[PDB]
Amino acid sequence: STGVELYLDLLKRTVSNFIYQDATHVAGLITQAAFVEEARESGEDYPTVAHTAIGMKRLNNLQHCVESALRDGVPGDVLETGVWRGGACIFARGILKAYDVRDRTVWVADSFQGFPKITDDDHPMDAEMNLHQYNAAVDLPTSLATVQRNFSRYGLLDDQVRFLPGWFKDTMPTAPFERLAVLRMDGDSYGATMDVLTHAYPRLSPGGFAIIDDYCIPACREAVHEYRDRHGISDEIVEIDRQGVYWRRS
Amino acid sequence: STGVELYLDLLKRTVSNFIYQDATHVAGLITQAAFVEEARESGEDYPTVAHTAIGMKRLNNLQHCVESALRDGVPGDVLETGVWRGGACIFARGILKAYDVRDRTVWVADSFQGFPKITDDDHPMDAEMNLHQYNAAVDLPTSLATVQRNFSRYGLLDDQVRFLPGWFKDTMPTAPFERLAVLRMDGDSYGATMDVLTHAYPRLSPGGFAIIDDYCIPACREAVHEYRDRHGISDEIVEIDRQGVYWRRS
Ligand SMILES: Nc1ncnc2c1ncn2[C@@H]1O[C@H](CSCC[C@H](N)C(=O)O)[C@@H](O)[C@H]1O
Ligand SMILES: Nc1ncnc2c1ncn2[C@@H]1O[C@H](CSCC[C@H](N)C(=O)O)[C@@H](O)[C@H]1O
Ligand SMILES: [Mg+2]
Ligand SMILES: [Mg+2]
Repeated sequence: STGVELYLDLLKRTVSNFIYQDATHVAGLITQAAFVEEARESGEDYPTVAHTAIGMKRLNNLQHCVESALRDGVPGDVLETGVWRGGACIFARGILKAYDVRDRTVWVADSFQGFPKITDDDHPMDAEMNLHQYNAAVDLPTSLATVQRNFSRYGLLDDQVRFLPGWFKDTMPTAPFERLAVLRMDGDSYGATMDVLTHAYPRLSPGGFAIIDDYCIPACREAVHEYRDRHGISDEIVEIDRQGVYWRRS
Repeated sequence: STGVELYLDLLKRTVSNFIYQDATHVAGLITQAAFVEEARESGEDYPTVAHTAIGMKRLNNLQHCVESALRDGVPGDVLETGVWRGGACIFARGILKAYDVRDRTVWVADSFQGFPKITDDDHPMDAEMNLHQYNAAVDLPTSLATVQRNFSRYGLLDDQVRFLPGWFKDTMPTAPFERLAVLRMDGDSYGATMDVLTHAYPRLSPGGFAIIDDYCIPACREAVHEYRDRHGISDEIVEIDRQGVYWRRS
């Protein structure tokens, strides 16, 4: 292992807290608080302390996508839509740091207040789930100041990290990036997924990667297929674990 | 920063848990449980979760000693006597890993049971302190299995980590190492300090480093000066923080 490989390996173990192995919140299918290795490996629990919930397999995928973009010269920035405590974006900034990339930015997009209240404008699948009801139960609302604090703890808060605070329907249409190499979608709902596919995906470079964290959620999957059908996109959907998928844009 | 620099910086922040900032035990001079940056920076608190209590200044010192030994070709292994949860030894193994050193071992020596019960044979200053009284209060007893588990969480449990379980009086005289480049002493008491100086210091290479973690403790300091006087050692004692010192062997 090289210095770069050791750093990024440790960074994944740290943002997912394989190091200290924090308890999970009890919610959904998780009925016990105990840390379970298999659950954290595949991002299936609700960490009380860890900076990301996506798990090792999805962290490895993020690494693969960013490294492939760098290797193949795919132009553009990295955007995550739905960041919680910021761990996946911290890792993305770390990847760029490890390779001394100074001309790409990590865009950190969130409401910074959890899921929105449902209204009559919402998709029926989103309204039925009503993910807003779980905001407190899994400690979802996390302020911009707290996320910035978290970046600083790893020594990774700098001018190649830019924040996009607000609802995706407000922030995405005129977000000030020109091109993306990796677009990581992690907002759970039909609405959040469709917001970002509509308004950010057209800026994803050929050869860039589109990651859908929440493909196991029917509402998210619905938006993915509606959007792909609308635009005639047939790029192979590849599974990462039991929840997430990605495709590479041809 | 290079990959090695990034890895070692993160490893120090992780073993001391500047990342998640765990509470301290309320013991000694510490009257509040809250994480205090300045206390963790100088290793002055009693972490509830972190893998080392030595703090950032003493971690930096250990890095300096190991890197200097490597740079100057000082032969030998690294030994820590008194390891608690193993974080300082984990860091030492990480330094060797970062520089792809394959021919040096980190020796991890502890009772794995905390401080010993005081007997009539103990030095009077050790009987007066009775450090055994504090074992449970700061969660000191940490089994060999737990320490091995901790190494494995960082991906650093391999055949270049060797364990010496037992009281130093019993393990040091015939410990199987031949030469040391760094001898890190962290047992607090006159007895632990004298046992290790007596039985391990003669194997410290010229140009090697002797670190005394607990030099602020009068009983420890007495052993240090008694030993140095007996052996005619006049190498400069260099202060690290409010607790620790080191010298480099002529
Ligand atoms: N319509 C919307 N606009 C902006 N943010 C939203 C949103 N719907 C949900 N979110 C945010 O989406 C996130 C879902 S959880 C994200 C997990 C994170 N990627 C990790 O690494 O663990 C939450 O932070 C929530 O506040
Ligand atoms: N005589 C003796 N023999 C063996 N181990 C001893 C000892 N006296 C104390 N110890 C051990 O010395 C350690 C003191 S605390 C060590 C702190 C550790 N270096 C860190 O990085 O935080 C304890 O783990 C205790 O079990
Ligand atoms: Mg998700
Ligand atoms: Mg000590």
